[PDB]
Parts: sequence; structure tokens; C-alpha cells
Amino acid sequence: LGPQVAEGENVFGVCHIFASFNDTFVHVTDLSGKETICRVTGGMKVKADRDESSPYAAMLAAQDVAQRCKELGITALHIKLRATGGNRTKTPGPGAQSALRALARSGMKIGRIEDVTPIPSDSTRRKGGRRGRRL
Amino acid sequence: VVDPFSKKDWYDVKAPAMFNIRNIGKTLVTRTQGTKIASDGLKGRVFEVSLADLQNDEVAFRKFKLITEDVQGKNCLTNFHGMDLTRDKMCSMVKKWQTMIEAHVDVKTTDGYLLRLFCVGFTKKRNNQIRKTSYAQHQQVRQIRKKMMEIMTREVQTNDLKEVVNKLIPDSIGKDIEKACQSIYPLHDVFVRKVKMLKKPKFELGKLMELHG
Amino acid sequence: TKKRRNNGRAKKGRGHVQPIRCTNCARCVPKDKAIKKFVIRNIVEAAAVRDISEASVFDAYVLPKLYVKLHYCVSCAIHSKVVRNRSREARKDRTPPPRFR
Amino acid sequence: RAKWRKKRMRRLKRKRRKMRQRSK
Amino acid sequence: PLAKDLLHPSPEEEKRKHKKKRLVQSPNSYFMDVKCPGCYKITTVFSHAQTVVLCVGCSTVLCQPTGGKARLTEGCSFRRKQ
Amino acid sequence: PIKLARVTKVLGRTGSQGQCTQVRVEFMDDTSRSIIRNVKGPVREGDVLTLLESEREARRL
RNA sequence: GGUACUGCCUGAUAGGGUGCUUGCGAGUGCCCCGGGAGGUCUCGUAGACCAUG
RNA sequence: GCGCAAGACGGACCAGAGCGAAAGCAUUUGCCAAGAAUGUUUUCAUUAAUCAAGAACGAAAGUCGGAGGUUCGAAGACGAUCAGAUACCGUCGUAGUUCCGACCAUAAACGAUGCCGACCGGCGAUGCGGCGGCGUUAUUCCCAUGACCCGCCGGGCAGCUUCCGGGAAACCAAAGUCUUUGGGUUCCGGGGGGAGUAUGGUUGCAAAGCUGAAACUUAAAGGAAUUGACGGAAGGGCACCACC
Ligand SMILES: [Zn+2]
Repeated sequence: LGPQVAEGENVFGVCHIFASFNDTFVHVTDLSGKETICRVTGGMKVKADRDESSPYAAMLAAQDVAQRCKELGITALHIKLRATGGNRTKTPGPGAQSALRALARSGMKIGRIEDVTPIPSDSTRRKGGRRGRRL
Repeated sequence: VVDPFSKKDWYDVKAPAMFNIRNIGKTLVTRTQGTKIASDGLKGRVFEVSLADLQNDEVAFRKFKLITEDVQGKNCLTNFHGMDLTRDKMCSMVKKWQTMIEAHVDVKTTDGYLLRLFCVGFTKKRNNQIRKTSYAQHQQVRQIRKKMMEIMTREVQTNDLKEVVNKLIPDSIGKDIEKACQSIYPLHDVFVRKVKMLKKPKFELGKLMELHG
Repeated sequence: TKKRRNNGRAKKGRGHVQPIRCTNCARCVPKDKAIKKFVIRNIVEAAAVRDISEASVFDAYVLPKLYVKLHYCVSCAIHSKVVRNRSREARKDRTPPPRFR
Repeated sequence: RAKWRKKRMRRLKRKRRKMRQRSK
Repeated sequence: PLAKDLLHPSPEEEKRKHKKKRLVQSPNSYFMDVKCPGCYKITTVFSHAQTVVLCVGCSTVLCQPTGGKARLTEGCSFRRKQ
Repeated sequence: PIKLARVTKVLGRTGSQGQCTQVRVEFMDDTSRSIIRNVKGPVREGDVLTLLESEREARRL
């Protein structure tokens, strides 16, 4: 059910981990990135709006997607980590580190770790207001 | 309902003759239903590959954008597209007490390929230096800038894509620029941080065949 | 009563500085005043280091580090306790805290 | 507060500028 | 401090003080005599020389002007006068 | 796997109510591995602790 | 003639980059050959950061 | 993931650094004219300091015309919180934010410190030009020149330090050289309110700007610092009438 490769060589997928403070995506694709293998989101696994982001959501999501892909013949994963970017947080959400750890537990091989958060040269104005968002 | 993953097929992306290691990997493409040719949908991909993976001895932070063009029947022919530095390296260089210097050139190679070449350099702290900061006056900076421009322009303009990428792999160009500008100011880390592609020549099979082997 | 000689901001001999957007807040603050904290850490944190180190296809693969420049408006800092108030004389000392052991 | 009673004063003054017009 | 001869400064210090702040205003520049090696001719040149000065017959360029001092071309000897 | 643990030092007492004791763990397998660990109830130096999950690490309550 | 050393890269046993030894800090060693034996190198060690009254 | 388009904005580098009369001013490259400091055994020979009248520039918002509309976004519309929120939070979103052309002349336009000049303790730093000086480097020797390195000089932005002296004190090398009271000059305050309101005059398309009272009212209003008490501030600390 997948590529034909010997025991020594590992098939590389590429993993996009998207961690906001809202919810996390663990999304695995081809090397090209033009074909998605599998996509599991932090809020699909657990039901609540509060739990969408939390490290547990990423745990579940990652275990599941890494399972489904361990099915289809991808042992190794190149990882491109993401924070929401743009005008907003460059800091990665809480779910990412826990998700990566999680699908590392699942028996998957890890490729090169890259950090891509879209980073402006210079941005359009931020979503708040002069005095900021107060609360 | 119906498994989309049984209509998929596996192909092999292999790099050009430029580097050492050939097979970069596998690519997954849905089979031809006759309404859509799978050879065509597979024709436009960019592949982000670390230099350490293509050639065994080199640094990890150099990434190459490689484009598929022709498919050989489970063999994908890839031609050079772009080059860039890993974000991490880029940030690792930039610091708060040094002047940064940047420039870029748009050069047509001898085979017609059109490239935007970017260059990044830094004022280096001298070895016995007591003064906290290393800063280049604006005129010095303009000078260095001009010389970078000159150098890489001269390097690419004379040669075709082949030799160009061959110079890009170890990055001869960087050490070149460092060396030459030592009179103006002791530049520190100097790279081609990015390579872009503007205009490719009209596609020809033979050229690519030569490039692969 | 004038509180700081420097008025909280680094501005001297120039009329106006470019305003910037708070990391946490979005509250507009001039770059001179803005509390800046630079962050160099590892992408994956403490335990998952030893964890992932074993799952690699590469040998002696060093973990990438995340670099983030942070700006905090005066309020947010005192909230996050990145900065806390100190005594009248002790204020005068601009020497940074001893994180170097 | 100052800013607001300055404002209120301008409201009142505009209103007085209306109630007394040069036609009166 | 509290005792100084403003009348008899040490010559060194006076070399140190700015040209106008000296006990007497003393120009810091001198007329120098330049000689190009390949020719016999002697030429009087102001220490800090604007423009550009020439040896007439040889078309020799003696010195380039700079911010502080004119800088003579290489190998050309010079002597401060008096 | 179940493992054994040796107590190298007593550091401090973690807790809201100050319940747990933060204790430093050597491995009884003669390995030089050193992991910080939380233990409930009284602990003095030299005791041996039974670890059901032996790769886990200590966090601050 | 006497007498030292010597990781890799560049461009000299100089200059400029950059390393491994135990996580860190010390030590120690790392040009070539032949032969010889002796081996879990030694000493220290926080390295801890996810309303109304 | 690949391309395309539009308009905004120039991150990190960026600093108690620079430049400008002040507003203000950071992508590359060229063109156009300015400008301080420095260097000078150049030239003119008092041409100079400050300024009623009068003139030039003047953030943001605002107003008229035009173009343009990505982001953000007053008004408005919902959704929440709430006893009540026409508010803080959130989704949508007009004017505006952007460019060109005409108005407006106001900011906590702040160093809350007019300008020119003279004198008065140190000390390290920095920016710019100059001068001098072993030694490193741009590979091996000669001069240039650049990068560090050690000083000196003149402007600058600042800093630290001090029984210089001030000062109501906070603090200030100017806010010092003040009853031992006089270097030159402009603006300007006279308890608090009433009020920067009324009126007239004047400028503007409009919003407003500049000039600007009185009747009356009132024993304080205020500035520094000092002990308290409090804080929904940050720290420590204890107690089985706190918990584990
Ligand atoms: Zn804030």
C-alpha cells in the first residue's frame, strides 16, 4: 500500500506543524508538498473550544496521523514548523512541541527540522487599535 | 466511500548531474483517467532539498529549489530553480553591534537563463578590538556593495547554468567577495543568501538530457 | 516630580522615533521606550530533545534554534514580570541582570 | 476632566452660535 | 591646580594646545621646500596646500590636496624652512 | 519496563500545599544517568525508588 | 650543530576561521611509519527555563 | 502547492547613534541643489547680538476638489459580559488611513528649562574631521591608502562622578558666578474660581484660530519632600484558631 523500497531506505514525507494559540494542525504531505497524505487538526480529536489548542489535542492528532501514514509507507518525516505569522505571533503555539514529541513516539523517523513562519519585511497594520487590545 | 489512495501512483524524483547523490525521493500522483494527464499534473513541482542531502560533505543550511519538467516513466527529470539559506542560519548571522550589507543583481547567463542573485555580508569584529561596535561609514558600505555587484555579475555573465550552480555548491562566490573587499573593510560572513529565477529559455528536451547525462 | 532623568525612553538629540507594535498587546509604542527582549532557544524543548534525538535519520544532527525579537509596552512587561519596579537609588543602575553565573 | 469640558464648551458655543444668528 | 604659571608654559603643552588658544596665536603649518628626485628644481610649497602644485618643465605633479595636509607624490624630498 | 532508582540528593519540596519532594535520581543499573524526580511521602538519602515509567522527567508544580 | 611541536579548513610550525574528549568547566591528546603493550582517560559539577453595604 | 493582481509598509541590522529651524527623517541606483563641523600664514574690514510691524515652514485629526481603495478603522450593525454597557472582549464595517492639488496653524509641538557671550572640578565613553604615534592585518619587502590599536586638538549627542556653588526640595556642572543683588536682548506671570467664557474686532468654505473682559464668588487652591494608613501592585515571612 505505497512505495516499493528496501528495508534500509526510508520514504520521506514532509510534516507541516501549525501551532497557534487557537488550535494545531499536523499535516503531512509529499516532498513536493503538492499532495497531501493526511491532515489531522487539534480540534477534531477532542470536543471543546477550550481544548482545541492544548498539548493534549496535538498529542491525539499527531498519534493518529502518524498511524495512518505509517500505514501508507512513509517512515521518515521532514518537519516544517509554523507559527501563525504575518502581523501576529511569531511565537509557536503550545501544541507544536508536544505534537512533534508525540509523533516521534509513534515510531516515525525525523528528517531536517525547519522553521517557517511567514515573516514580513514590513507589515500592514496590526489587527488591534492604537491603545491596543485591553483585557 | 471510495478510497482515493488506490488510484495514486508512485514516481521517482532524481536530481541533475550537477550534484553527487541522484535520487531525491518519491512523488505521489493520481493516475490518468484520460480527462487529466498525470504526466502534466506532475510537471510543475518545486522540491526543497538540503545541500547536505545532495552532496555528502556540505553544510545543512543551503537549500535548493528543484523543478520537475519531463517524466521518464517513473523517473522525474529535475532542473535547477532556486536557492536559499535556512532561516536559522540567516538569523544566526544577524547581530546587534555590526553593520549589515546587502546587494542584488539581475543577470542573464550565457544560455539565456535570467537570475536574481542576492548577497549578504557583515562587518567583522577585529581580533584585538576594544571598541564595542564595528560599523562601516556609508561610503565604505556603498563601495563594498558596488564590488559585490561587480563580482557576482562577472561570475554569472560569463558562464552557463552548469558552472554557475557548480560555483554555488561550495559557494566560491562568497569567499571571492570576502577576499576582494578586505581593503575596504574586513567582511565577515558572506553568502549568496538567495537565488531567484525570472526567465527560463523556451523548453528544449536536448538541453535537459545533456544536463542529466 | 520628574521620575527618570531619561524619561523612560532612550530618546536624545532627535525629535521623534518610529512607533512599533507590541508583541503581546498591539498597543502602539515608540521603539526607544519599548521593552525589548531577545529570545534564543531551541525549537523543541527540554525532554523532547533526548526523545527526538533517537528518532533521527542523521547522526550528530544539532537541533535548530528559534530566534525571536520581542517588544513589550511598559504595561505588559510589568504584567508578565519581565520587568519589576525597584527602589529609588537602585533604579539608577542600568547594568543588566546577572544571568551570567 | 479637562479635555471633555473643553469639548462640552465647544458644543455649547456651537449651539449659542446657532441660537443667535446674524439674522437676529 | 591652584598654582600654575600662565606666563611660562612648558613648550610641549603649547604644542598640545589648539592653535588659537595658545598664549600667543601660533600657526601650526609651515612653508616647506619640495624636491622631485628626477629634477634639480626646488619648489616652495605651503604645508597644507589646496589646489595642486606643479614642477613647471617636467609636468610633475608634486602633491594631492587632502583634508588636513597636502600629500606629496612618492620619493619627493622636503625640508621645513627655519 | 520497570526500573530501579537511587537517591543522590534531596533538593527541595515542590507543591502548592508543599506536598511532593523533589529528589535527584541515579540509576541502580550502574549507569551514570541522572534524572530529577518527584516523590510523595518521606524520603531520606540512600533509598531506592521503583519506576514504572523510567524515562520521565521532573516538572515544577 | 643544539633544541622544541604537530586536530581539520585557508595561505608558512606565522595570520584568519573552526573543532572533537563526559551533558557543562578544567585538564590531556589528536602530522606520518614501524613495533611494543594497557584500556570502560582523570578531576570537579545544577545542567534546573514549557458586585454591594 | 503552483502561479497572478493590487495597494500599503520598509522588519531584523537600529543604539540613551546620526542629520534637520522645528515639525520630522531608515530598501537599491542615478540626477538636482543645499548644510554643519573640520583644515587653511586665503579674501572682505565691524558688515555684528536680540527682535514689535511683517513674513517662511508647521505632526495627527479635520475640509474642499481630483485619483485610489490592501490593511486597520471613528459612525453604524450585530454577538457577548453585566443589575444596567448605547463600554472594555469579539464578528462585520462607513468616513478616514494612501497619492496628487488647494485650505487649516493647533498638540504633554516637552529638556514642561528663550537666544548671544564670558568664566567655573574631574573622569571615562561616543560621533565627525584633523594631527601624531610602536605594533598588528588587506599574506611575507616600498610607499600610498583602508580596518583595529595608543594619544592630542575643535566642534557635537549623551553619560558617570563631587561639600564648585546653587536650590522650597526633588534635583541641577547649569537651574552655577544672586541682599557681596547690574554682560546684551526678546517673550511673559501676579491667590483660586468665574474663563480662555461674554462681547467687539479679525482669519476661514467649515470646524475653529488669534486678540480677550466684567458682574459675582472664595480661604485657601498648589509645589516638593516626611511619617502613617491603604492598594484588585511587586517581594519576602510566619501559624494545625492556614493547608498539606
Ligand atoms: Zn502590551
